[PDB]
Amino acid sequence: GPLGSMESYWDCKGIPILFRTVHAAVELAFTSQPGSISGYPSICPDERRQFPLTDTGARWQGGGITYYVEATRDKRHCEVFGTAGGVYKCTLVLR
Repeated sequence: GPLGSMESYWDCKGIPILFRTVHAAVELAFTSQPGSISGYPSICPDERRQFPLTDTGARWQGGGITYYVEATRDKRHCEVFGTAGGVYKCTLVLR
Protein backbone atom coordinates (compact mmCIF):
# COMPACT_ATOMS: atom_id res chain seq x y z
CA GLY A 1 0.00 0.00 0.00
CA PRO A 2 1.05 3.64 -0.04
CA LEU A 3 3.60 4.78 2.50
CA GLY A 4 2.30 6.93 5.31
CA SER A 5 3.26 7.87 8.82
CA MET A 6 0.84 7.36 11.64
CA GLU A 7 -1.86 10.01 11.93
CA SER A 8 -3.70 10.95 15.12
CA TYR A 9 -5.76 8.18 16.56
CA TRP A 10 -7.65 7.03 19.64
CA ASP A 11 -6.10 4.33 21.83
CA CYS A 12 -8.87 2.09 23.08
CA LYS A 13 -7.11 -0.31 25.47
CA GLY A 14 -4.33 -0.79 22.97
CA ILE A 15 -6.39 -0.91 19.77
CA PRO A 16 -5.88 2.20 17.59
CA ILE A 17 -8.98 3.78 16.06
CA LEU A 18 -7.87 6.02 13.21
CA PHE A 19 -9.00 9.63 13.04
CA ARG A 20 -10.33 9.05 9.53
CA THR A 21 -12.45 6.18 10.83
CA VAL A 22 -13.96 8.30 13.57
CA HIS A 23 -14.70 11.18 11.22
CA ALA A 24 -16.36 8.80 8.74
CA ALA A 25 -18.56 7.49 11.54
CA VAL A 26 -19.53 10.98 12.65
CA GLU A 27 -20.36 11.90 9.05
CA LEU A 28 -22.57 8.80 8.83
CA ALA A 29 -24.20 9.57 12.20
CA PHE A 30 -25.27 13.01 11.00
CA THR A 31 -26.43 11.97 7.55
CA SER A 32 -28.68 9.22 8.98
CA GLN A 33 -32.00 9.61 10.77
CA PRO A 34 -31.86 8.78 14.48
CA GLY A 35 -32.11 5.08 15.12
CA SER A 36 -32.09 4.02 11.47
CA ILE A 37 -28.70 2.24 11.38
CA SER A 38 -29.78 -0.73 13.54
CA GLY A 39 -30.69 1.58 16.44
CA TYR A 40 -28.15 4.33 15.87
CA PRO A 41 -27.34 7.11 15.91
CA SER A 42 -28.84 7.97 19.27
CA ILE A 43 -29.04 11.45 20.80
CA CYS A 44 -27.11 12.52 23.89
CA PRO A 45 -27.96 23.67 21.97
CA ASP A 46 -25.32 21.63 20.08
CA GLU A 47 -26.74 18.28 18.94
CA ARG A 48 -24.61 15.34 20.07
CA ARG A 49 -25.02 11.94 18.43
CA GLN A 50 -23.72 8.57 19.59
CA PHE A 51 -22.68 6.06 16.93
CA PRO A 52 -20.69 2.79 16.84
CA LEU A 53 -17.18 2.42 15.47
CA THR A 54 -15.08 -0.54 14.39
CA ASP A 55 -11.41 -1.34 14.86
CA THR A 56 -11.26 -2.60 11.26
CA GLY A 57 -11.83 0.82 9.71
CA ALA A 58 -14.96 -0.69 8.19
CA ARG A 59 -18.24 1.05 8.83
CA TRP A 60 -20.24 -0.63 11.59
CA GLN A 61 -22.66 -3.22 10.33
CA GLY A 62 -25.18 -3.54 13.17
CA GLY A 63 -24.62 -6.04 15.91
CA GLY A 64 -21.82 -5.90 18.41
CA ILE A 65 -20.60 -2.53 19.72
CA THR A 66 -17.05 -2.49 21.06
CA TYR A 67 -16.28 1.21 20.41
CA TYR A 68 -18.42 4.25 19.80
CA VAL A 69 -18.15 7.97 19.20
CA GLU A 70 -20.09 10.86 20.72
CA ALA A 71 -19.77 13.94 18.50
CA THR A 72 -21.31 17.10 17.13
CA ARG A 73 -21.81 17.47 13.38
CA ASP A 74 -18.52 19.32 12.85
CA LYS A 75 -16.60 17.19 15.39
CA ARG A 76 -15.76 20.22 17.55
CA HIS A 77 -16.96 17.83 20.26
CA CYS A 78 -15.61 14.34 19.61
CA GLU A 79 -14.99 11.66 22.22
CA VAL A 80 -14.42 7.96 21.67
CA PHE A 81 -15.45 5.23 24.09
CA GLY A 82 -15.07 1.54 24.49
CA THR A 83 -17.38 -0.98 26.14
CA ALA A 84 -15.04 -3.79 27.24
CA GLY A 85 -15.16 -4.19 30.99
CA GLY A 86 -17.54 -1.28 31.34
CA VAL A 87 -17.65 1.96 29.43
CA TYR A 88 -14.39 3.88 29.34
CA LYS A 89 -12.98 6.89 27.49
CA CYS A 90 -10.32 6.11 24.91
CA THR A 91 -7.15 8.19 24.83
CA LEU A 92 -6.65 10.62 21.96
CA VAL A 93 -3.10 10.35 20.65
CA LEU A 94 -2.37 13.44 18.56
CA ARG A 95 0.29 13.03 15.87
